[PDB]
Amino acid sequence: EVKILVDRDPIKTSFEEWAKPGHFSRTIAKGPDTTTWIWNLHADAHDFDSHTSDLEEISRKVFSAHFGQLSIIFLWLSGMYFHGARFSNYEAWLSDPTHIGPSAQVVWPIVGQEILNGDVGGGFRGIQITSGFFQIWRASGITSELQLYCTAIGALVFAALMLFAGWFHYHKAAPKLAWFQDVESMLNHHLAGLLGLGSLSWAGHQVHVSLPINQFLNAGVDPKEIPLPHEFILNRDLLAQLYPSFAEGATPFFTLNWSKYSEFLTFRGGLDPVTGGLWLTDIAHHHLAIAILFLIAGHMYRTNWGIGHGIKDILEAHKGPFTGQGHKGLYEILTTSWHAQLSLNLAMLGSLTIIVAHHMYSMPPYPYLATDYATQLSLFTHHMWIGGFLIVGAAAHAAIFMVRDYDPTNRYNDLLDRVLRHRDAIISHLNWVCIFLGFHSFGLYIHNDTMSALGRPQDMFSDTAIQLQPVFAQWIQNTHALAPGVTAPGETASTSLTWGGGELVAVGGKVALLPIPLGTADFLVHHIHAFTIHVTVLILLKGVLFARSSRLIPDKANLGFRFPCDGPGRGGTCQVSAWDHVFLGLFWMYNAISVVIFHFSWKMQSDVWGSISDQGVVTHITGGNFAQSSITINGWLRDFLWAQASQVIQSYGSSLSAYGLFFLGAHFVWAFSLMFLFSGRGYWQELIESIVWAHNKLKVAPATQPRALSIIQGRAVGVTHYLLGGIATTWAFFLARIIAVG
Amino acid sequence: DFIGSSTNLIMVTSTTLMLFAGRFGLALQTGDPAGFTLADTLACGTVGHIIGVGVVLGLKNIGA
Amino acid sequence: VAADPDRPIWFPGSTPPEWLDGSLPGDFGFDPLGLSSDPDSLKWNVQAEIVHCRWAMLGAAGIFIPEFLTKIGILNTPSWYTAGEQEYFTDKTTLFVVELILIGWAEGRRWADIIKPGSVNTDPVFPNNKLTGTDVGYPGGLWFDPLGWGSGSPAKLKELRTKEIKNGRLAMLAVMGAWFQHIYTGTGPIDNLFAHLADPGHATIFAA
Amino acid sequence: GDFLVHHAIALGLHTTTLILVKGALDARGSKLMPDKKDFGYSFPCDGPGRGGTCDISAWDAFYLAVFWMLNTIG
Amino acid sequence: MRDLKTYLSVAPVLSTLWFGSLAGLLIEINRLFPDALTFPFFS
Amino acid sequence: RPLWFASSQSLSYLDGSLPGDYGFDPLGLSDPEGTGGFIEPRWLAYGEIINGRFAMLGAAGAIAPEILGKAGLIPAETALPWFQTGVIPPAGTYTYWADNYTLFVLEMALMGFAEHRRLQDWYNPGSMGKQYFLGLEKGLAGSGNPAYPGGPFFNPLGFGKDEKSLKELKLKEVKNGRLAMLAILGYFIQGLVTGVGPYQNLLDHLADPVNNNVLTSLKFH
Ligand code: CLA
Ligand code: CLA
Ligand code: CLA
Ligand code: CLA
Ligand code: CLA
Ligand code: CLA
Ligand SMILES: CC(/C=C/C=C(C)/C=C/[C@@]12O[C@]1(C)C[C@@H](O)CC2(C)C)=C\C=C\C=C(C)\C=C\C=C(C)\C=C\[C@@]12O[C@]1(C)C[C@@H](O)CC2(C)C
Ligand SMILES: CC1=C(/C=C/C(C)=C/C=C/C(C)=C/C=C/C=C(C)/C=C/C=C(C)/C=C/C2=C(C)CCCC2(C)C)C(C)(C)CCC1
Ligand SMILES: CC1=C(C/C=C(\C)CCC[C@H](C)CCC[C@H](C)CCCC(C)C)C(=O)c2ccccc2C1=O
Repeated sequence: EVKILVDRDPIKTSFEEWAKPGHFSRTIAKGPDTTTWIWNLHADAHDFDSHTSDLEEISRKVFSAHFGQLSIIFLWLSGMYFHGARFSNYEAWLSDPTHIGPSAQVVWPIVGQEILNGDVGGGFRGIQITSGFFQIWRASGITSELQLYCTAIGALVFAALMLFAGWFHYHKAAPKLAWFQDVESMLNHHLAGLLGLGSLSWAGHQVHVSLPINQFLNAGVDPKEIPLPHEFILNRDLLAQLYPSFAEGATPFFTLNWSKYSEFLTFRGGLDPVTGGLWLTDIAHHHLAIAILFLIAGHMYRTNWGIGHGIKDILEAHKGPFTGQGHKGLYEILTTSWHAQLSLNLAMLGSLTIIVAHHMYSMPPYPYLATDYATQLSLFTHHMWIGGFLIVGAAAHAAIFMVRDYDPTNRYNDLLDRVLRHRDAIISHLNWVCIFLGFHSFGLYIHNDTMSALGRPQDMFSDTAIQLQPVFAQWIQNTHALAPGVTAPGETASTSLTWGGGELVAVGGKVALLPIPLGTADFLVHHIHAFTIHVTVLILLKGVLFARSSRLIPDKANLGFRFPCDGPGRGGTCQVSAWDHVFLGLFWMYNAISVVIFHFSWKMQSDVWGSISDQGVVTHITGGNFAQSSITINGWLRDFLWAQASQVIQSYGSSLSAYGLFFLGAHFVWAFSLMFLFSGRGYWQELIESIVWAHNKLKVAPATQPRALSIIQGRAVGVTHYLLGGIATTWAFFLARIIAVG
Repeated sequence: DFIGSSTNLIMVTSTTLMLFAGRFGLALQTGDPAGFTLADTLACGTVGHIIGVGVVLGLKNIGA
Repeated sequence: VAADPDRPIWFPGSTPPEWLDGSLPGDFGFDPLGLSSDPDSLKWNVQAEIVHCRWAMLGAAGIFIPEFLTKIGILNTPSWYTAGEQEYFTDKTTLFVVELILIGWAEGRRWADIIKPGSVNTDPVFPNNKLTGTDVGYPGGLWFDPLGWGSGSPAKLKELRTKEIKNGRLAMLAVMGAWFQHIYTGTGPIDNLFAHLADPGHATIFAA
Repeated sequence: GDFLVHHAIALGLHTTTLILVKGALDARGSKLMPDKKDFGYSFPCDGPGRGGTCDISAWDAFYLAVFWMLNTIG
Repeated sequence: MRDLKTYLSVAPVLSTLWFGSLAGLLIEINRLFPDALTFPFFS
Repeated sequence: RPLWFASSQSLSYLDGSLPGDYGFDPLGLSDPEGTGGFIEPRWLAYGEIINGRFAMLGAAGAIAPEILGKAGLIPAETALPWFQTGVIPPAGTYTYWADNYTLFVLEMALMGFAEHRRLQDWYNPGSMGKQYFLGLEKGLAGSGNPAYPGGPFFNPLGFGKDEKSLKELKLKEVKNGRLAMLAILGYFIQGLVTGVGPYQNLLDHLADPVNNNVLTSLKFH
C-alpha cells in the first residue's frame, strides 16, 4: 500500500530562473510595469498553492523548503554553539554560575559600542545573554569549549546535509504525491522514530553524560577535574562509583528488576536544591518513559501490513446522532490540502510553545535557570509570543483552506458544514462573552481605579476590600501541594513548588520559585487573559468562518483570501477578508501576550523572585506590590511600567544601553506603524505622483512606476511595524529591568 | 532472565496468551493456515511483552 | 584551436561541457561549476589561467630554487615567507609603488590586448618594433619570444601551450602548498620535503 | 536642544502644511481621481480599483494632518 | 555563468554587496579615523 | 522459485532475474515505481553485491588475526581483534609503519581511483577503456554488467563459460556475501556489548555454551 513513489530529475538545477525574477507566477513573470510587482514578488514567493494547481509540485516545494528551514536552524545552532565555544564565558560560568552573567556575544570596538561588552563576570567582557544555552550546556554536561566547537562544526555539517537534501528532494529525486499522502507511515515514524527514538537517545545522553557530569558539577568539582563523558562509556567503574546500578548493566533491565535502577532514574519530583533546576535523574526517566510511549504510539497506523488503524477507518467510525455523518471526509481534506494541516499543526505547536513557557518557569528543568531571572523571563515571554503568532497563523491558514482548498462537491465534510451553517451563533455567543469578559475583567480594574481615586479603597475589588479569590485555582493549588501522599505516592514531594504548601528552593542568594499565592489580582488578570484570548478567537474564527460568504459579501471566496475590500458600498466593506481579520487578531494577540508577560514579570518580581538572605527573610524585587497595585491600571502604569522602566532609561552609558536604545527605537517603529494603519493608499499615491512630477522634471522618471503600497500591504506593514515596535519595547524593558536588578 | 522464576513464567504466559489471541480470532505473507504473518506475531508478542512487564511490576510493587 | 571530441578528460566517463570543445591548449573538460559557460568569460579565464600560471611558475622557482640552493647547494637566502620583512636599498612602500607603476603598464597593455585582440603590437616609442602575436595571451615578439619557438604548426603550438599551462597548474598548487605548509608547519618547503623523505608516515600534515 | 526641537517644530509645520495643501490642491482631482470635485470633500474612497483609493479625499488629508498637528503641538 | 551574474546584478544582491562594501569602508574609516566631529584639514 | 518471506508487492518485480533472489522485500525498496536517487533495484542489487564482497573481505580479515593468531603462525602484537587494531583509537592503536591518518589518506587516494572508475563504469558502462590509464585500461571495460565486469583483471581465469555456471556462482557469491554481512553486524554488536574479539566470543561459547550466550551476556562489557 505505502511505497517510496519518487520521480527523478523533474526540475533542472540552473540559475536561469534566478535571473528571471517572479518566474513562479504568470502575472509576475513578465516584468515590473509598477513597483507593486516587487512587493508581489515577495508576497507570492511562498504561495505555492497559487503558483501551481497540482498538489505534487506544492508538496515537493514545501518539503525542500522545510529542508531549507532545517538548514537554517542547524546553522543557527552552529552559531550559538560556536559563539559559546569562542566568544563566551561558559568555561568560567560553570565555576560560579550564580554570580557570573552568562555571555556569548562580544562586540567589536569601533564607535564606542564596546561599552556593550560589560562586566558580565568570569574575567570576560560581553553581552549578558538571556537564551539559557549555558543552562542547557550545564544540563548536557559540556564542561568545556572544545565540545561546543565540535557541536558547531557538526551542526554546520547537518546544515549542509539538509541543504543538499532539499536540493536532492526537489531537483534530483523529488517525491510524488502518493508519498506525502501516506500520512499513516508519517505519523508512525514521527511518533516512533523522531519523538520516540529522539527522546530515547536523549535519555541515553541524560543517563550516560549529563547525570554523571552534573553529579560532580553540583558536588563542588571544577570542570577541569571532571572525567570526560566518554570515560563513563569506556570505563564503567567511574560511572558506577556514583550510580552502582551500572555494575549490573542491563540485567536489571531485561530481567524487569528495575527497582535497582532508581539511583539515576528517579521519581523524586521537585527541584534540585543545589542548583534550582529539576532533578536530571527524573528527566532521564522522563524521556525514557516518553520514548516507550511514543514507540508504542507510532505502531498505531496501518502502513503496509494487516495491522494498524487506517485513519479513514477511525474518522468514519465517529458519526454523531444529530451531528450528522461526522468526521467522514476529513482524511481527504487534510491529505489533499497543505493549508489545513498547516493550520492544525500551527495551532497545536503554538499552544504547545505557550505550555512550554508555562512549564519552564514552574518546573525549571535546567540548572541555574530559575536564578537567571533574565533567562526565565525572556524564555517565558519568547515562547508566549511564538505561541500567539503560531495560533494567529493557524487562523490565517484555516482561512486559506476555506477559500482555496475547501470544496463541498468533491472534498466534502459534514462537521465543517454544520459549523458554517450556525457560524452566526458561534460568533454571536463569542461576541457576547467577549463583552461580558471585557466588562467583568477590565471594568473591574476601572472600578478599582475610580474607587481609589475617589478615596474609597474599601470599595475596590482587592484582597482587602472585596474578595474575588480564585477559589477553584486555590483548590487546585492546595491539592497539588498536598498531592504527594494518597493520590501520588512514591514522588517524595510535589511535582512543582508553585503551590502554597510547597517550599522555597534557596539557590545562592536567590530564591528560585517558592510558592505563588493567588489573590484577587490574579483573578482579575486571569479573566483579562481569558478576555483577550476570547477576543482573538472571535476575530480569527470570524475571519475563518466568513472567509467564503457573509450576509454582506456572499461571494467573498471569489474575491480571494487576501483582498482589501469590495468598495465603499454597503456602507463600506473594508477588512471583510480573512486576511484583515487575522491582521486585527495580530493586534489582539499582541495585547493578550503583552498583558500576559506583564502579569508574569510583575507576579514573579513581587511574589516569587528576589533574594533570600542566610537568615531566611526573602525580599522580593518589587516588594510584593502586585496584589495591591495590579488591581488598578494606575499600578501597572506606576509600579510596573513607570517604576520598572527606571533601569532601561537610566541605562545610558552602561552595558545595558542598547536596551534603552531599542526601547526608544521600538517605540518609534510602533508609532511609525501607525502611519500605515491609520492612513490610506490614495493619499500616498497622489503624493507619489506629485514627487514623480518633480522627478520627470529632471529626467529621473523611473520605469518601475512608483506606486503607493497596496492596501493589504499597508495593513501588513502597519501590523508588522506595530508588533515589532511593541514587542521590542517590551523585550528591551524586560531585559534591562531584569539584568540590572537581577 | 533466570528462567523458571515468577517474572519469567508470567512473561512467557502473557506472550503466549497474546499469540494465541492473535492466531485464533485475531486480537510476512501466507505461511500459516490462519493468515498469521511475521508482523502479526511480532505485534502480538510485543503487546504480550507490554502486558507482561506491566503485570510483573504491578505484582512486584504490591504483592509478590 | 582544433576540437578533440575524444580527448582524455579530467574525470573519465564524464561528458565534458559544450563550451570546452577541445580547442584550447589543455582543456580536459574540467568546468563543473560552469565558470566559463559564456564565450567571453572563457576567453577571459583563459588569460587569467595563463598569467596565474606564469606568475606561479616564477613564484615556485623563486621559492624552491632559493630553498634548494640554500639547504644543500649552500647559499644564503632569508626565506620565501619572511622575505617581505627583510630590508633592501628602498623603503617597503616605495618599491611597491615602483613595481606597481612598472607592472601596471604591462598589465594595461594586456588589458588592451584582451579587450581589443590586436591593438598593442606597435612600440609607442619605436613603431618599427613589433610583437608578431596573433593569439591573445601569447605575444610573439622579441622581448618575449626571441628564439622563435612560439610559432609554427597550430598542433605543435597547442601541445606546447598545454605543456606550459600543465607546468603552471602544478606550479600554482606548489606555491599555495608552500603557503599552507609554512603556515601549518614552521620550517620551509624543502625542509618539509626532507622531513617527509626521512619518515613518510610520521611527517605529514597530521600531528595528532 | 532648542535648535533641534525648533527643527522638529519646522518638520511638524511643513508636514502638516504638506498634508493640508496637498489635500486642498488635489481636492478637485489628481491623476488617480481627477473627478474628485464631483464626489465632494468628504467621501470614504473610490474603491480598490486603480490600485486602491483609501483616504484619498481632502477630508482624509485634513485627517492625517490633524494627526501630524497634534504631534507638532505636542 | 551569465545568469548567475544576472542574479548577482539584481537589486537586493547588488544592494547588499554595495552596502557591505560601503559599510566596511565607513567602518574602517571610523576605526582609523574615530571620534570625528570637525574637519581639521585646512581649518 | 523459492519464496522465503515474500510479500505480494515484492515478487511483482523480483522475477528471478537477479542472482540469489527469494522474494524477500517486505519493505519495498526495490519497487521500480519511480525510485530514483540511490534507491532503485539496479543500484540496490549492485550495493548488495558490493557490500557483500567487502563484508567477505571484512569477516575474513577481522578474524584472520585470531583464527591463526592464537594458532601461533602470526606474532602476538599483530594479532589484535578488529576493534583494537587501530580503527578505534578509543579502543586501541597499533603502531604500524605510518601514522593512523596517512593510511586513511592512502585508502582514500587508492580506493578513490578504483571506486570512481567503478562509478564511471556504473553510469556509462562503455567507458573505462576509451581513456588511457597507463595501458591497463584494456581489461577495465566492464563488458556487460557493472556488478560483474569479468575482465582479465577481475576474472583472469574463466568461470562463466556457461550462463548456468555463472548464475550458480553468482548465487553462491551473494549468499556468502549476505552471510558475511550478517557476520560483520555480529562482530560490531559483539564488540559493542562484550568489548572482546569475535573469535574469543566464539571460544567462550564453545567452552561453556550455557553461561556464554547473548542472554547471559546482556550485561555489557
Ligand atoms: C544553490 C544551488 C541551487 C540552484 C542553482 C537552484 C536553482 C533553482 N531552484 Mg532550487 N534549491 C536549492 C538549491 C538550488 N536551486 C536548495 C539547496 C533547496 C532547498 C532549500 C532548493 C529548493 C528549491 C525549491 C523548493 C524550489 C527551487 C526552485 C529553483 C528554481 C528557481 C529558484 C529561484 O529563482 O529562486 C532563487 C531564490 C533565492 C536565490 C533565495 C532563496 C532563499 C534561500 C534558499 C535561503 C535564504 C536564507 C536567508 C539567510 C534567510 C533570510 C534572512 C536574511 C534577511 C538574514 C531554480 C531552477 C523552484 C522551482 O524550480 O520551481 C519552479 C522551487 O520551487 N529550489
Ligand atoms: C509553520 C509556519 C508557517 C508557514 C509554513 C507559513 C506559510 C505561509 N503563510 Mg503563514 N503565518 C504564520 C506561519 C506560517 N506561514 C504565522 C506565524 C502567521 C501569523 C502572522 C502567519 C500569517 C499569515 C498570513 C496572514 C498570510 C500567510 C501566508 C502564507 C503563505 C505565503 C507567505 C509568503 O509568501 O510570504 C513570504 C515571506 C514574506 C513576505 C516575508 C514576511 C516579512 C516578515 C513579516 C518580516 C518581519 C518579521 C521579522 C521577524 C522582524 C525582523 C525585522 C528585521 C528584518 C529588520 C505561506 C503558505 C499568506 C498567504 O497564504 O497568502 C495567500 C497570508 O496572507 N501567513
Ligand atoms: C483601550 C482601547 C480599546 C477599548 C476600550 C476597546 C473596546 C472594545 N473592543 Mg476594540 N480595539 C482597539 C482598542 C480598544 N477596544 C484597538 C486599538 C484595536 C485594533 C486592532 C481594536 C480592535 C478590536 C476588534 C477587532 C474587536 C474589538 C472588540 C472590542 C470590545 C471588547 C470589550 C467589550 O465590549 O467589553 C466591554 C467593554 C470594554 C471592556 C471597554 C471598556 C469600557 C468600560 C469597562 C466601561 C465603560 C463605561 C460605562 C459603559 C459607562 C458609560 C457612561 C456614559 C456617560 C457613556 C470593545 C468594544 C471586539 C468586539 O467588538 O467584540 C466583543 C472585536 O472583535 N476591538
Ligand atoms: C588561477 C586559477 C585558475 C583559473 C582562473 C583557471 C581557468 C581555467 N581553467 Mg584551470 N586549473 C588551475 C587554475 C586555474 N584555471 C589549476 C591550479 C588546476 C590544477 C588544480 C587547473 C586545472 C584545469 C583543467 C584540468 C582544466 C582547466 C580549465 C580551465 C578553464 C575552464 C574552467 C574555468 O572556468 O575556470 C575558472 C576558474 C576560476 C575562476 C578559479 C576558481 C576560483 C574559486 C574561488 C576556487 C575556490 C576553491 C579552490 C579549490 C581553493 C584553492 C585551494 C588551493 C590551494 C588548492 C579556464 C580557462 C579547463 C580548460 O578549458 O583548460 C584550458 C580544463 O580542462 N583547468
Ligand atoms: C543624519 C544625522 C546624523 C549626522 C549628521 C551624523 C553625523 C555623525 N555621526 Mg552619527 N548617527 C546617526 C545619524 C547622524 N550622524 C544615526 C541615525 C545613528 C544610528 C545609526 C548614528 C550613529 C553614530 C555612531 C555610533 C557614531 C556616529 C558618528 C558620526 C560622525 C561620523 C564621522 C565619520 O566617521 O565620517 C568620516 C567620513 C566618512 C566615513 C565618509 C568618507 C567618504 C569617502 C572617503 C569619499 C570621500 C572622498 C572622495 C573621493 C572625494 C574627495 C575629493 C576629491 C576627490 C573630489 C558624524 C558626526 C561617529 C562619531 O565619531 O561620532 C562623533 C560614531 O562613532 N554616529
Ligand atoms: C526529513 C528528512 C528526510 C526524509 C523524510 C527523506 C526521505 C527520503 N529520502 Mg532523503 N535525505 C535526507 C533527509 C530525508 N530524506 C538528508 C538529510 C539527506 C542527506 C544526508 C538525504 C539524502 C538522500 C539520498 C541521497 C537519497 C534519499 C532518499 C530518500 C527516500 C527513501 C529513503 C528511505 O527509504 O530510507 C532509506 C534509509 C536507509 C537505507 C538508512 C540509511 C543509513 C544512514 C547512514 C543512517 C540513517 C539514520 C539517521 C542518520 C539517524 C541516526 C543519527 C546518527 C547520528 C545515529 C525518501 C523520499 C533516496 C531516494 O529514493 O531518493 C529520493 C536517495 O537516493 N535521501
Ligand atoms: C599566481 C600564484 C603565485 C605567484 C607567486 C609569486 C609571484 C611569488 C613570489 C615570491 O615567492 C617569491 C618568488 C620570493 C619570495 O621571497 C617572495 C614571494 C613574493 C612570496 C599562485 C596562484 C595559485 C592559484 C591556485 C592554487 C588556483 C587554484 C584553482 C583551482 C583549484 C580551481 C578550481 C576550479 O576552477 C576550476 C579549475 C573549474 C571550476 O569549474 C571548478 C573549480 C573547482 C572552482
Ligand atoms: C523545537 C525546536 C527547537 C529545538 C528542537 C530540538 C533540540 C529537538 C531535538 C530533537 C531530537 C533529540 C531528536 C532526535 C532524533 C533522533 C533520531 C531521528 C534517531 C534515529 C536513530 C535511528 C534511526 C537508529 C536506528 C538503529 C540503531 C542504530 C539501534 C538499533 C538498530 C536501529 C537500526 C533501529 C529549536 C529551539 C531549535 C527551534 C524551534 C524548534
Ligand atoms: C507611507 C504609506 C504608504 C507609502 C509607502 C511607500 C511606498 C514606501 C516608501 C518606498 C520604499 C522605502 C522603497 C524605496 C527603497 C527602494 C528599495 C529603492 C532603494 C533606494 C535606496 C534607499 C537604496 C502607502 O502606500 C500606504 C498604503 C495604505 C495604507 C497606508 C500607507 C502608508 O502609510
